[PDB]
Amino acid sequence: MDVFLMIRRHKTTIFTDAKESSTVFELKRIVEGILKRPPDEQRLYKDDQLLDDGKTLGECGFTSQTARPQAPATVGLAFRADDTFEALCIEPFSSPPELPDVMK
Amino acid sequence: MMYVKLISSDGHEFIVKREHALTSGTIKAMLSNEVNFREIPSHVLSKVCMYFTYKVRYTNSSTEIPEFPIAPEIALELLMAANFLDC
Amino acid sequence: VLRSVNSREPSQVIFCNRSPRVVLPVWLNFDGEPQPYPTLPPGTGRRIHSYRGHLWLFRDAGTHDGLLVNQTELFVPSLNDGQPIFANITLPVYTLKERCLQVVRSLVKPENYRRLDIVRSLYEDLEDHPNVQKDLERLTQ
Ligand SMILES: Cc1ncsc1-c1ccc(CNC(=O)[C@@H]2C[C@@H](O)CN2C(=O)CC(C)(C)C)cc1
Repeated sequence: MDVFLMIRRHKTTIFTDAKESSTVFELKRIVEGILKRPPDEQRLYKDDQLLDDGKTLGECGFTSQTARPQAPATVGLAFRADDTFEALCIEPFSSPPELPDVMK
Repeated sequence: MMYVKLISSDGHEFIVKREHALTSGTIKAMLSNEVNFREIPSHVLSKVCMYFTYKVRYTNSSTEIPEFPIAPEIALELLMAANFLDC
Repeated sequence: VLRSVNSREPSQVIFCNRSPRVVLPVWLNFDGEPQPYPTLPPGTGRRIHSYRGHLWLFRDAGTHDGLLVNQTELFVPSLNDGQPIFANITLPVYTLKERCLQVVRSLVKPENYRRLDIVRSLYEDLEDHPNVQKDLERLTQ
């Protein structure tokens, strides 16, 4: 089963899909091809929770119910500067304007 | 070149599969590996990217298609973006 | 031109609504006039009596948005080995623009399309809402 994801760090968002049976490490390889940082310099998160490399995406809570094309699940991403990992930190998207009176 | 970068008006960088982006005639033309959108904010561009995924997944599919959701608060701007990007 | 054929040969059909819309079935009569039929709630089915060569299409009952039936626009009942013909009614993959137009129309009264801060061509797109006539004067073209 395909799961549909947004991998997010700071102001970067990667839209991609993966198999529910694929691993967290395998997702880091995907990220490596795109952002050119190796898996050992990456941490992936679900919400505040650090994910283990060997776990499947399904075991980390990414399923067809929660990770749909039109509403993908978010995976947090943090890089290691050199010695230490940065704190997980996702800039929110912009706020929509107030509903015009005619729509309210 | 598997991926392209779509940059919102507020600086958010959206990385999507090139073939997903190329479904917009406008984006194809702007590429022909990064595109800046001075008028499209991130809360609209994120949804645009979700639409790509939705379209590619459900086009020419015997499965039951779910509704593509749009919150009222983004509907106007998303409409303007969809008109511009032609889709 | 687009009209049911008067075959008088019965054909049983299951209208199966696999969409989240309330569905309006429309039969094209022998003169090609659209006849509305009773609506189907989301996820419901009805076994109905129709005829071979009769023409149907399916709409959102509230908005007249176009729907698909077995992946196409028109459905024609065919010969039944005893069993009914399945008519699978689904949402199309709307363009993002059409989907946005749908949502804006559901929130804004037609009087006030003109008060929206948008280019003239988008007012025209809102006002030109889905309509069986235009679709028939198109399918028949
Ligand atoms: C119960 C129901 N719900 C959604 S549609 C529906 C339904 C469907 C069919 C019928 C009875 N069948 C008819 O009216 C058929 C359908 C179409 O082929 C035209 N028709 C006719 O009998 C020809 C006619 C209308 C007598 C000239 C009654 C109700």
